[PDB]
Amino acid sequence: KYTTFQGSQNFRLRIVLATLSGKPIKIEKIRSGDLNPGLKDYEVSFLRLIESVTNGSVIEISYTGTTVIYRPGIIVGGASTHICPSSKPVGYFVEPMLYLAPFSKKKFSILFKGITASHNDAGIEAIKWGLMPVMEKFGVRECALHTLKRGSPPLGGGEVHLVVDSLIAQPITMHEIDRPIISSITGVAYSTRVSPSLVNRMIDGAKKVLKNLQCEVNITADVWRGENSGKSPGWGITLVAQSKQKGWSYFAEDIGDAGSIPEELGEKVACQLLEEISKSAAVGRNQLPLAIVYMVIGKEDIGRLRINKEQIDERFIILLRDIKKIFNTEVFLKPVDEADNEDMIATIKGIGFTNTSKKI
Amino acid sequence: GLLVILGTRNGELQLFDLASSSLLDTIEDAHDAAIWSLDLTSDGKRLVTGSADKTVKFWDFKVLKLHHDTTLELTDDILCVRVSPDDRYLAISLLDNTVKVFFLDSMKFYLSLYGHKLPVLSIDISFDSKMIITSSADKNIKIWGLDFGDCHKSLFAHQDSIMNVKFLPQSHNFFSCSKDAVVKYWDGEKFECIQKLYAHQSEVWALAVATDGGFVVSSSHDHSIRIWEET
Amino acid sequence: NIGKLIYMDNISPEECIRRWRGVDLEKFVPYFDTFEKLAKKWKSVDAIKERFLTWYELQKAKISKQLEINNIEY
RNA sequence: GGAGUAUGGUCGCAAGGCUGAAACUUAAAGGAA
Repeated sequence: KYTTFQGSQNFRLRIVLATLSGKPIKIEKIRSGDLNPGLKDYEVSFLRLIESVTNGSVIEISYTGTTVIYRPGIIVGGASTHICPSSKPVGYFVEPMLYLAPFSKKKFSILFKGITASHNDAGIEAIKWGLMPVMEKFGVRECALHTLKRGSPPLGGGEVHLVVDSLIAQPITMHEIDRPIISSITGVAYSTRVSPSLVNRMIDGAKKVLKNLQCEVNITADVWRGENSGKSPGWGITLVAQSKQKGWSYFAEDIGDAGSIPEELGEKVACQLLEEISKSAAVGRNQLPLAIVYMVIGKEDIGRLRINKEQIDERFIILLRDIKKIFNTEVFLKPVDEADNEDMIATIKGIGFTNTSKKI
Repeated sequence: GLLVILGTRNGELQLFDLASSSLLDTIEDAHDAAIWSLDLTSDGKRLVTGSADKTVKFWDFKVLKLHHDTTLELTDDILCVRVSPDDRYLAISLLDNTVKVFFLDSMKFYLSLYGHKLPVLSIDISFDSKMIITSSADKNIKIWGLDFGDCHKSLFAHQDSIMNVKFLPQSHNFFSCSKDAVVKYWDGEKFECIQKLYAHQSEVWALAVATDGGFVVSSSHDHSIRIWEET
Repeated sequence: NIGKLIYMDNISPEECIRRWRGVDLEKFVPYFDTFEKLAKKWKSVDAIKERFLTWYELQKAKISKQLEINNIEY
């Protein structure tokens, strides 16, 4: 109740950074200018998720629903099943827990049930290939994310299974001052309850764009059928460029629309891949808040990360103004010496962070 | 203007006008082989014709004469082509077990269908473009959902082979006509045989539905036109 | 500098980039442009073509090299 | 050193539900009975 944040912006981020710090926060004036003011249903549902993994946390909601009090407890975890509400997909809930994964008292074996994709939030292949390889660079080795049943809007009925077994004391101090050289472009193109000829026609949109590029273009066609293909039909593609040298991955994704052209969507995401790569340096714009945090909660040491100014938006600063209000860590930014590009090195002294909860 | 448009096994598209004598204008050599389909848009300025020449040609109702905008080069023996009453979707049956639904404005090949084992003899879609019905000679009706290109339910009926199916413009309730001399009435939501007609006893070749009233017009092989008024 | 323009709180992040050139985090996919604007931009890949193609003292060197990389940084 | 047995380890192999089976219970036909 001592750190106060205004507004519902980056709400699941602010619960994370209070939980790792152990500094109590109070987020007031959440959506106060609405005809239905206060929290949404899923933001309440997400607060049930933090309670299930942390014993001792106290969560208080005022009766106008706009003021949320959270004194964090320690990360216990264990194995449980969270029900995801049908407003937001399961990827709205997998993404905060990877910040909490390597530090729990026990193994995270968390079962998610609900819709498994949307326009905004991360698909399953966005996490299995975009976020988990960022995890391994910081020293989270035995980390995984299994798919049991795949869902799709509007009914979903899909299931993923987050399993994290590496329980490390801190993320290691990363030094990446080199733009990684892309070796191959991989990808996953999935579809549920619909014609299997879409997926090859999705890839034909993707291989049409990339024929001027000389790197390997391989998209694993993942055609789902049967009971483990979820209730409602739909499809999507996720494309991943990779670097053979250090394992850095860049990605972009989208799903199918109510009446979309599968030739266009296979062409669109490959454009959104190369647009993301053109703004990138050693991360993506959607992988950067996972790595900014891991330099902060890494041990008491200077890390380095070569990032680009195109990544630096209004959204990136609000990330660095949520850290300074919690961890009080200035992120020093120095220019690189390469005169062809405007890369900057993000250097962070990590706050000295441990595992409170792990037994010895 | 009470204007009438017809198609032949000759590759030609001749029209009939009721206030005048029989012929005003004839297209000749529209195709080489037999045409099999003819669909009307909401306006009427363009018709779509499907032929055994592996070609689909649009025909421009110039004011009153006909010319073509584009031709469609295909690979199969085209049987029925239908345009959406929402003027968005243009479905095409082929010789293969395939239905290709095209976008109206730029012909982008929106959709393809599989798994039917016999060629499609008539295609319907709804007033609001939600359900596709592609009845074929493989003794069944496969009701395709138009949103995502999947089916909702397949339906074995009409012992011999199913020639013509048309809809009701009010709701998802449709008819079925076939060579085994039975006309049936169905739900697009319950998917059940509501009312089953036996009356005219030879092969049912044709079917048409009143656009507001609901009387049912069927044809036989043995020369009977039956009109089914709805009580 | 960008950093002393960041860590002030009187500046809006809209103004921060306008000071640097001269959005909610809840959605995961960052803001792109339209596929109309991107497909015409990404006809050629020639802009992005630059990016393609004892145990003890060893482990003690993991500390010693980690020391003076603080020092040249500070 | 060979023979033999056991083997909660590591790696590979495999299963069942008539096929036809498209997501839908779906034809012609075949298989078994």
